[PDB]
Amino acid sequence: SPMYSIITPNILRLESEETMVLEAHDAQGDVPVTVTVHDFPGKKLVLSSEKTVLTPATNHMGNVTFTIPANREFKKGRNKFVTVQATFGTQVVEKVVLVSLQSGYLFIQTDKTIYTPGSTVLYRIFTVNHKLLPVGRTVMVNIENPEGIPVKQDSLSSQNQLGVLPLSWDIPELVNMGQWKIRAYYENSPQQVFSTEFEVKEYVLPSFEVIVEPTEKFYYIYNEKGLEVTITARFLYGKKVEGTAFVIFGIQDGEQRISLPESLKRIPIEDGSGEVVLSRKVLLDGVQNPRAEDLVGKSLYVSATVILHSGSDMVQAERSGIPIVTSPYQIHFTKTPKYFKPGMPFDLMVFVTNPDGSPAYRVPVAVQGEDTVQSLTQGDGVAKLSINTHPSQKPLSITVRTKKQELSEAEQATRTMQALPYSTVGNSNNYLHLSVLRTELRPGETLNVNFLLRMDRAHEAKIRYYTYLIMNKGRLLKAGRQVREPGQDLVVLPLSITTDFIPSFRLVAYYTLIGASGQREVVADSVWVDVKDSCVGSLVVKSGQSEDRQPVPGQQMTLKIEGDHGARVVLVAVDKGVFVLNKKNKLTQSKIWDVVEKADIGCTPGSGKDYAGVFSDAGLTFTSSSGQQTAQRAELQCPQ
Amino acid sequence: PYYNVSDEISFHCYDGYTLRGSANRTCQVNGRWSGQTAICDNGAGYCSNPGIPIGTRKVGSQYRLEDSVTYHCSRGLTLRGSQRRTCQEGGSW
Amino acid sequence: SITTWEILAVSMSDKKGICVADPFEVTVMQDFFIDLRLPYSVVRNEQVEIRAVLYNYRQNQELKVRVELLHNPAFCSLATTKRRHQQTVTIPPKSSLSVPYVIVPLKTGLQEVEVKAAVYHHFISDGVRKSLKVVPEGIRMNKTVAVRTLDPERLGREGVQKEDIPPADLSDQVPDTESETRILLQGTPVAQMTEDAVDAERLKHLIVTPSGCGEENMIGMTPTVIAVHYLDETEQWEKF
Amino acid sequence: YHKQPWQAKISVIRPSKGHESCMGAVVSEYFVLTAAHCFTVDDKEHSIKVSVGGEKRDLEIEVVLFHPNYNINGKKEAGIPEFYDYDVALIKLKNKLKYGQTIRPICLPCTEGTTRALRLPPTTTCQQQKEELLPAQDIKALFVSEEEKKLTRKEVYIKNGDKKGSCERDAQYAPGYDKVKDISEVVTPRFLCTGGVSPYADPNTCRGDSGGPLIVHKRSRFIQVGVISWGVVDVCKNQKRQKQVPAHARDFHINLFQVLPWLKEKLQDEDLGFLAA
Amino acid sequence: SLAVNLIAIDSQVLCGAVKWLILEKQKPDGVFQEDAPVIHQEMIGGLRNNNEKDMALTAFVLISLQEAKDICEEQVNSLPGSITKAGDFLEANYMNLQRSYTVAIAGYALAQMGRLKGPLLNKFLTTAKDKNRWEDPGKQLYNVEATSYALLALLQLKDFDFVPPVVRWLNEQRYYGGGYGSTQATFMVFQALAQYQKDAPDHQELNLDVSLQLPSRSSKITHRIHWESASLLRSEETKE
Ligand SMILES: *[C@@H]1O[C@H](CO)[C@@H](O)[C@H](O)[C@H]1NC(C)=O
Repeated sequence: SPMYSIITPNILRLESEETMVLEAHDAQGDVPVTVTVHDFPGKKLVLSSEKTVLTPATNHMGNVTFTIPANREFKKGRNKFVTVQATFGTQVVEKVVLVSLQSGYLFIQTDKTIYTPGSTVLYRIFTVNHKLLPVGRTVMVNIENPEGIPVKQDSLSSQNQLGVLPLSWDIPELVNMGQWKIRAYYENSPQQVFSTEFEVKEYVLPSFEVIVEPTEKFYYIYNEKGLEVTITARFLYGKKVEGTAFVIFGIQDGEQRISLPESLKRIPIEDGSGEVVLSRKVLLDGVQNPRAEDLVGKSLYVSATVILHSGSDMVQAERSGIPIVTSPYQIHFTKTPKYFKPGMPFDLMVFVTNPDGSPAYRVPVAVQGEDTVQSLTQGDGVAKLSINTHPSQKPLSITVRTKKQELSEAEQATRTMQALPYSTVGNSNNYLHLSVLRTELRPGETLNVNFLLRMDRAHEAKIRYYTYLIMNKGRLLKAGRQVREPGQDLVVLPLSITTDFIPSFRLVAYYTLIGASGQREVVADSVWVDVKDSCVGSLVVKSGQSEDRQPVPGQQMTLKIEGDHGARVVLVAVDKGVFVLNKKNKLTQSKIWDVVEKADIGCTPGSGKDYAGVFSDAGLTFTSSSGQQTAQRAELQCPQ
Repeated sequence: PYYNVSDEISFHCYDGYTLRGSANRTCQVNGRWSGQTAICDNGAGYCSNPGIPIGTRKVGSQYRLEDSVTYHCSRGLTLRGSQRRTCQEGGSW
Repeated sequence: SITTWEILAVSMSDKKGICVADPFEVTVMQDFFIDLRLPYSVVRNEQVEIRAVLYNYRQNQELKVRVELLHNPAFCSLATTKRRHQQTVTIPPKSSLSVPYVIVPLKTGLQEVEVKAAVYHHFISDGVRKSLKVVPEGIRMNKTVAVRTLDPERLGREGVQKEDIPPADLSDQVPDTESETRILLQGTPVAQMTEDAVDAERLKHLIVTPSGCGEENMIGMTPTVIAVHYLDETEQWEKF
Repeated sequence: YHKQPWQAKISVIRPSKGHESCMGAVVSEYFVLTAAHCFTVDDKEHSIKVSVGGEKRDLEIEVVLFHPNYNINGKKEAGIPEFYDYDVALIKLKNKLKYGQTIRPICLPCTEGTTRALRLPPTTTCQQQKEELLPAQDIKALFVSEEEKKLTRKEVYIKNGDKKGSCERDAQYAPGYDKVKDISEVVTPRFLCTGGVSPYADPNTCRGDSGGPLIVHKRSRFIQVGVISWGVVDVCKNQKRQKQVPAHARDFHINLFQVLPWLKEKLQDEDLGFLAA
Repeated sequence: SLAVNLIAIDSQVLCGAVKWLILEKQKPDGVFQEDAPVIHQEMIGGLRNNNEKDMALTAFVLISLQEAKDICEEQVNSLPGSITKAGDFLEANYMNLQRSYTVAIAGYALAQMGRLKGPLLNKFLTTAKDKNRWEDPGKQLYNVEATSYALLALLQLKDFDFVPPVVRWLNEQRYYGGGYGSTQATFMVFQALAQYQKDAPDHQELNLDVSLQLPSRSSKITHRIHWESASLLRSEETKE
């Protein structure tokens, strides 16, 4: 009996094009398909209707893309769904999918991070879709005071403006000092609101900056040497600072600060630098707790203050958040799947980092189980392990440690996780693993995707092809097949990494056959892979002058701009003295992909409890005419 | 540091600001600039931005109602007109 | 300004997309210059002291500078319209010198302070003309006149409501000073009503299998049909 | 008390009743600018009466000149019943008007007379005046309304700044425009949007106020820049004022700077001195 | 006609039954008459006791037709005519009803036509005791069902000022349907509460026309506060 399947993202987005994968297993000849999307509840037709024919020449694969309105009928609380229906001649296959009213992303850029009462706040809004592309939309912009009460509300439209809305707000002389806020959102999505803060305060731009960098990005408890902190201070124009410094330490509990009056020093700043050391004695004297193992978990903060010999300027710096851990490293299996395959190899995505949160470079890791099996941590701070699994259905427990030399075992880090077996339809023990050579992928290179199969030869000859799909930023980038002749336990897929996969992308591969006794079985597998996060195109701004010397106040200089063609570039020059009092809320490409990545329709790093779980955990809805459909998704965001 | 005769200068407002008046002005023989005064207003005040005539110095960013602005010329120059203008009711200084 | 300008660029391609460039710093320095630093605001009629620091970053060359503070009717220094309050000092190589200046803001508003300085036997000079606010002597107060509540039909009449507001006291107001009155309006929900829906956990019995004759069939079909209908609107298939 | 000499009251008698109630504005010694939808091809000259200066009698007209591009029924195909694009028309009287303390013309855009009104140099181009009268901001204008047989001024704001789009898209709530695909098709560039709640609560135009002059009071002078065309929500029903007006009750007008070529041609023999440009 | 949004309903069957009621079982008066009463007199709900059989039955069948009007508008061409006939009938006798039940079921039938105004609308509202229930002395099935029809009528008339008391009475009575002869009560009590979850407002009319005039100013300062533009700080400064 034929089998008409359908695959769509777990959550459909409005004002966008969602891919819809059509398939048939097996049937013959041409089979017309009429896709019709209704709302919900009620069959209020019609949102979007598409048509296509499945020709055996294309191995029976459809490729239709519909655009869901938008629509003003989608207006508080609860959620909204649409009845995605697909007719395959006579057999009708329908499945309701969750809808995200979201229109796209909004990024707000302010010229400065801090303003003085009387000046004007120059800020622009970028209107881009879920693919980070210029789009004309209607946006509501509000400006709330430090008391979170809107004082100004507008409703601009990036239509015919290339997704760039230049704006400004005059700050009255008599204004309430504090942390103001600029909130914005699409008119079609009042629930999805973006925000950017800016401080309003009476201040004056200093003449120099003060940096405080400890010898280590953390602090070892039993370290008798103590906490050595470097005091580097130089003018805003490069030259060094000659003066005196006033440094003081303190312990920071849970949202609490206990200053240490005893740890006060006065180190002279000669040649634009200084040196201060916090004796381990004073540190313990601060708290009224004899045991030093009680300080494990807390943090330290440094408060320095440089003053010139002329007494004309005085800058105050601070370095808070100094982890006092016992191990200079940490371990996280957040990138490691929580499901394994009985008998098949289980890969681990160890994520070793530093006490502060920065990735660790070259860190030997191993599992309590087998020795010798080690892998030096790469640059991004990710290791590659691969332990073996038993055919048993017993939950898998892994304990990865750090065999870092020059460090005792009592000063190492450890973390234990747990994986659950992959349920098989009818206990036929038919699994599928997707091993990928863990390397820092870069747009333009090539990737090798492996397809490891596990099953008896009773039905291994029926497996003649796989079906891989590319998940990217909550959509279907590409979908194809992977030929396979009976006898091949492992095949390779020549995948070409482009500039689209950025930042990350998921890969789901499944195979269908008739095992047991006329029973239709479906087995899938997913894998999350990260790519070098970078600009889609390119944009560099260097000097146009022939090097030479430094410019003179009131001189012309050539400003070379190497950007993309047909692209609009918006500039903004800011004195570094501004970042001295506040360097937060700075628009960075890292933060852009950060928002996009934390919006994927997928949650599980890979694999699931079953076949219908692999799709749902990856961001796809597989539904056939035989009866095998994926789990229902109601909540917009990911569980927990 | 100084503009000779027949010297040209151009004005250009920032993003989100409208430029009214003459964008390009040339120093004439009568020791004055051609065209009108260049003003960059955003149009957010009750009254339009009074602007800052070439050679003067305006003190007051607020253009609300009843608000006022003061002007001051450079050393060696005589201020002609009003040194203080108040935004009167009806959108007019 | 003598400092490092951090230029930031942001491209918006209709093809590629959005991408912010890396900060490009531009250092702007000068061999000899003046760093005039003034407070955010100074009280009128109060004698303060501004510090003008003259920097000399010449590797090995002392400078004979003659700094001067220009006269200004808005301030009261030792410099008049006929006298020039100026000193003659020698700044050592690779160092700086602070030149004290005592003044007295005579009138409020945003005033202007300017200092120039030239070196001897050289073609080098510099000047700084910055501004500082002059806050009127006294204290910043904010007498709350009244806080009325607006809601016709309840405290109104014929649909309209009149509310008079007496002028502020300002009895102890500083002589010769301005003051504004900030009237402020704001709505306030008011967002109420809307009743709760019956929990689906209480409807785990309306799922009856339709059966019987021409009448009994409908009787057994009703509890199921209307049940699903109510659960589709309340979206309570979660707890059910 | 009659501080609106330019103000004109138009009435068109039709079978059964009709009494089409519109208003115009004296622009010359013969012509009186007004709306175009207030009249039809069927309406003759003997059925159209115009009264100015508050005179009890009715002036006999000669011919009503409609705009060459006026077609209210040129959008029924797209499902658009109403289309007030280029909603302007002149009314050449049969007799010459003797100007008094009750009758007086009003400044029209791009004229040697308006140039002096704005106190701008004679070398002022038409483009310069449009930047002066209609800047890219929240313009402060006003129109004449009739309440209890008494003329009264209504200060409003022209949404020509960044609040322009917000005021235009509200044309969807208008009767018949509830099913329009692209809202930018019913609101041509020949429209000036007014009324609303931001920045202030601007008074709305009534049915009898239709064809009324959109004046900008500057330099103690009155300059007409628009003509009352149509409104989103009818707030006048010959009883009382709505009072409970929606936040989308906008009012649209006709920018004279867009219909200049038509005005300059029809008023070539009125000594108004229109600029070339 | 309600399960059309859940499963596949043959138009030939749905509209077929509608055409039969119209052409066959409907007199020139627009009244529907019962010829073969169902064996189960408990599934008919409040039609068991027939003090006003004509008004009740005609209203019941009428409502069913209007719920399938959007569907059988293509096939059945005499539907609009039939709907009007029954309407003219109910409106001519609505001022003579005695039972609170009949008033509710007939009121909702006229509400769908918007023909429930004036005296008729006044009677429908006053009938409800304590302004929250259309109860009749005896049984429970006849009470909950009646109030349900009235609730759907209030929501149809968009009178959400009288709805809260009613909806509150149903929820505070806790009737999860099911049981003997609960065919009508169940299908109606959940149909009304489900329809209520869609038509349920969120607040109250927020439209303040606050206009303040200052002695030192000619024109007034008019501001309107709507639900959308609420919690907005609209300030006005005055140096005087
Ligand atoms: C009045 O102003 C001062 C200065 O910011 C502030 O401390 C105080 O809280 C204000 N009072 C009110 C009523 O907001």
